[PDB]
Amino acid sequence: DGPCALRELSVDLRAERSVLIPETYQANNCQGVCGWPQSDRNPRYGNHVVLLLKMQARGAALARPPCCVPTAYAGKLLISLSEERISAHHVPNMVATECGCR
Amino acid sequence: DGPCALRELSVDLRAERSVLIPETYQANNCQGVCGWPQSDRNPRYGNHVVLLLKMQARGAALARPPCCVPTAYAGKLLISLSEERISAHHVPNMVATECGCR
Amino acid sequence: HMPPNRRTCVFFEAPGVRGSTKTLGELLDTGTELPRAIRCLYSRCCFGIWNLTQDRAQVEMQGCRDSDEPGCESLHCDPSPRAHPSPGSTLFTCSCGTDFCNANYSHLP
Amino acid sequence: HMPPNRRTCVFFEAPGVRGSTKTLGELLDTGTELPRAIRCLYSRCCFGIWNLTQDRAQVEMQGCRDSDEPGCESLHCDPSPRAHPSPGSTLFTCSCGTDFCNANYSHLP
Ligand SMILES: *[C@@H]1O[C@H](CO)[C@@H](O)[C@H](O)[C@H]1NC(C)=O
Ligand SMILES: *[C@@H]1O[C@H](CO)[C@@H](O)[C@H](O)[C@H]1NC(C)=O
Repeated sequence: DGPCALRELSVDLRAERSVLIPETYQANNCQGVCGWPQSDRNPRYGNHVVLLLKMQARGAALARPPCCVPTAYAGKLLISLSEERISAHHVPNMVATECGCR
Repeated sequence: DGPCALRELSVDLRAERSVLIPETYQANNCQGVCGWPQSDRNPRYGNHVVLLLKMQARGAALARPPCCVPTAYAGKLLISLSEERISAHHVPNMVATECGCR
Repeated sequence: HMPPNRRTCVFFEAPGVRGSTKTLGELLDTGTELPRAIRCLYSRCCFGIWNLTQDRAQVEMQGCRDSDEPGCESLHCDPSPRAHPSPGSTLFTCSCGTDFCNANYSHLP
Repeated sequence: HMPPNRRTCVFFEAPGVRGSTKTLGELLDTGTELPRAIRCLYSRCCFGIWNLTQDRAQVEMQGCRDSDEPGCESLHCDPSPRAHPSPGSTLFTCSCGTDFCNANYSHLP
């Protein structure tokens, strides 16, 4: 486990019908603990999650406690098949590149 | 409960030492279920969380399953006390204004 | 032309105040005679800040709130202590939700 | 001057192909004689796409991958079926990790 950080995660696109390339790729995923004070090499917490963690530290059961989620994404050049024609197009938000607590 | 959506949440700034105004304010928080397919009035899911949910629907235990988190924030004009001087300054990321699944 | 549809507050900021809340409303023409009034853009709530010393009380800030938050439903200004900058000074703040309600308070015992 | 430090691939895109992968590398001067070569910017992996019909096989796309993903460690091109656009056509794709490895494959039984 550990603090909130970026972890490798393979995603399979052979399930997707039209995708030719890639077939599997590294999409990654954010995972870890959102401690207070923070101990992670991610950018500093936003004020909102800071106030959430400080409410929780004073004994407040948050309905949705802070979560380790991606804060930045990168695209991928997907080669897919539309009708019977091959299309190489950029698809955004395919890879998680940065993590944070929110 | 329900789907991933924005819920009211009061935050107390009287705990913070220097803050004069506000003392309590609506910071809100994102809470709900990240179903697949989505059924919420939030913007459409990003491709990353879509692929996560489709991995999970095929029987894959995600180490960090999709999470309902804020995707947009707004600031607040805080009146605080630095040294013995009063300062009115804009502080960002004080209010959650939009939700999403990541 | 017609009465104001938005909240109006007393506006004042002492020289020692850094920054301003004037961006939270529009200053009205008060006859160029003191004190200033401000019509709020984002709330129906006025606020007031007082510095309470040994025997006297100085107004530090008066103006608009940036949103309607708990405590704004008060019809009049009831200040409560918020800061202790020095052993001889206490900063009291009040918020209320009627026109010019941040002008002054009844008393602070 | 010196040997290429980056991966070089066969580059080809049939007329029926929409879009391009040329942004994934830099086209080299092949002596202005076929076929083109491309030096990859973001990976050490070449890819190849073939359309397999009744009795023939047409190369559709050849070029660079945008990243090193599982399957790229292959030293040679071993295509596997990826699409069935029509009952008489099957699209096979291979990825490999050596220079010009996407030129062709051994055989597709
Ligand atoms: C595959 O070849 C057939 C026959 O030439 C053609 O009709 C079809 O469009 C081709 N498919 C692709 C995806 O190029
Ligand atoms: C409060 O008043 C005292 C006495 O005039 C002054 O020294 C002090 O700086 C004031 N505090 C603030 C926050 O203005």
